[PDB]
Amino acid sequence: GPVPSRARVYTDVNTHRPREYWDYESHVVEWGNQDDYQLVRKLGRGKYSEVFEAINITNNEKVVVKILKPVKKKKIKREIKILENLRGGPNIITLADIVKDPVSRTPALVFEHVNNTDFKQLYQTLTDYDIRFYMYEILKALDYAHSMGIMHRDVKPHNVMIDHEHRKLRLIDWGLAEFYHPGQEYNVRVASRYFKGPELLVDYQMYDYSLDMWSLGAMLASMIFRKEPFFHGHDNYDQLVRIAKVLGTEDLYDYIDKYNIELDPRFNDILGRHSRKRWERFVHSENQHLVSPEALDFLDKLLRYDHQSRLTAREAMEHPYFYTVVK
Repeated sequence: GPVPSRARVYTDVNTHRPREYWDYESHVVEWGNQDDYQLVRKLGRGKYSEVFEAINITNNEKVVVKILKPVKKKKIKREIKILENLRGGPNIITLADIVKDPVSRTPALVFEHVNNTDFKQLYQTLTDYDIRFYMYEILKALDYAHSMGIMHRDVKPHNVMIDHEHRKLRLIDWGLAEFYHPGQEYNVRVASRYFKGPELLVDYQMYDYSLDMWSLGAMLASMIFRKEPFFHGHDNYDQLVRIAKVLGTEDLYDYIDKYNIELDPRFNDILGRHSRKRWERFVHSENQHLVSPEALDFLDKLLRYDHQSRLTAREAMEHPYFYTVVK
């Protein structure tokens, strides 16, 4: 069977907590007043929820209301408990309220509002300095979450809200987040295709916070190389092949052999043999202003097959890429 794995940081944080911290099934939802909120505009529908722009008629503050769909069930209390555990943390979206929607009869999570610009438009305008700046902001959120025993599991541009006017960033949509418990086996069917770490793509269930560090690297690669998405697979299988065409097959085999993981045999006809590519291969006149030796080295240390070998969020924050960022 597979060789086990543990996080190399924040390994045992949940074990020292009161049971109530991580045993979200027992949580008792505090409810506020639904009549405080007036829906203004439907913004999106996700797999699990309908999102609205709303107004809190009390203090006239704009808010976001996510009306949760009767999904698997227990994810309601997981998301609520994680949001309450992380509330107040750096760059973590604030859960302002929980109300019972009278139409859906389901919980509606009320969040602080962030004035965001569609990442498809925004990323085209980020300067080198801005990429560094906002990456550092994301890292603050991830390190906080990880330090609190939580992995986000769905880091992607759509879940990073940026008010670019005010240089304000929030990491949102904690509905796939989980508590990290050493030795626990998790569902690999998390995250969006283009941001899934190799551990998910090879069906390795004993993963950890380092999953989010891969996702962050996939975001960074798309930003500095102006290639959206960077790893552009047609499905979850081709997704791995797209990674292997960059990182090479030999290191992929070393990774699965380390954990005594066997690839799905359907890779035999599609994976092929690929060398590791030098990152320079992706640099060209249109992205060159976003690339630097520091950016490439940082990226290289995030995008590793072996989840144990990737930089942690705190290690990332130490990297030379961020020396130019004022703090």
